[PDB]
Amino acid sequence: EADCGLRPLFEKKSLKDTTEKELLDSYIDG
Amino acid sequence: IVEGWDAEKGIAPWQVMLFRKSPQELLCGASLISDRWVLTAAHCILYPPWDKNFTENDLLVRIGKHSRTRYERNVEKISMLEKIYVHPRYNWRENLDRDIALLKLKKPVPFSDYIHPVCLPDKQTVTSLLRAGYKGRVTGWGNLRETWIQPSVLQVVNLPIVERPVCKASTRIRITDNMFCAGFKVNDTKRGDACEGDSGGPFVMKSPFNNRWYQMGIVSAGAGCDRKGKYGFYTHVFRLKRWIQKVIDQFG
Repeated sequence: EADCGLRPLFEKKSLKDTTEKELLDSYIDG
Repeated sequence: IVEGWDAEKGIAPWQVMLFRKSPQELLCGASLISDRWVLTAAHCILYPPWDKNFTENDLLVRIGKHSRTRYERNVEKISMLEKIYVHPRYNWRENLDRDIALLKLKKPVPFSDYIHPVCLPDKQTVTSLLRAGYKGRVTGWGNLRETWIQPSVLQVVNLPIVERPVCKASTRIRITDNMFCAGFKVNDTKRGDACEGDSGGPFVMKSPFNNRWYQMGIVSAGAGCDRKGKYGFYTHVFRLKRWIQKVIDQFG
C-alpha cells in the first residue's frame, strides 16, 4: 500500500526512464 | 500499441498480461493493484459479441513480463485466478460503460524488481492531474498497426488527455461520466494509440508532487490499428473506486 507506484528500478534507485520527462512537461496549466 | 516504443525493463512493474489457458494466447492487458488483486476491462472477460465468456478456470495472468512470447523464468509469475468480479452495472448489450473487472489471485504474488503494484487515484489526483493536455502512459502487447505487426516486447506510449467536450463531439457514442478520452489531434506529429490487444491495460500518470504512478484509466476502446478511430476511450478508475474498494473489502 504505502509502497504503491514507486518502481524498484527507477524511483527507488533515483533513476528516470527515457520518456517520463514528456509526461512532466505536459503539466502546464494554471 | 501504435507509435509506441520498447519498454525499458521494469518500467511498468504493475503491467499484467491476461492469458488464455487453452489455446495458450494473449487476451488483454491488466494491472497489479496489490499482491492479490488485478484490474482489467470487463469486456476482456465477458463480451459475447466476440465469443468471450470467461470464467476463472479459463484464465491465467502473467505478471512481471517484458517479452510478449518468451517464458521469462525466474522473473515472471504465472497465476491462476480464485474469482473474477465484473462491475454489476456493466452491460455489454448496450455499451462499454463501467468497463471494469477485478481478478483475485489464488495466492499473493511475491514482489520483485519486475513486479510491484500501481497506486489507485484519489479525488486530488483526479482534480490535479486528469486534465486536458496532460499526458499519461499506456502499456501493452497489442498490435503495432492495422492488419488490413505484433511487438516482440511490451510497448510504451505517452498520450494526451482530450477535453471532454472535444471528445463528446468526436463521436456519436455516449461518453459517460465513467469514461475519459486520450489521443493526439490530427495536426500533431505524434500518433500514439492503443489497439484491442491493449484493452484492459493501465493508463498511468506520474505525480509531479510525490513521484508516484497512479492508474487513472483502463484501456476500454483504443482507436489504433484496425479500429481506425479518432480518440481512445478509457474507463475512469476513480469514478468506479467505490465498487473497487467494496469488492476488496468484502472478498479480500
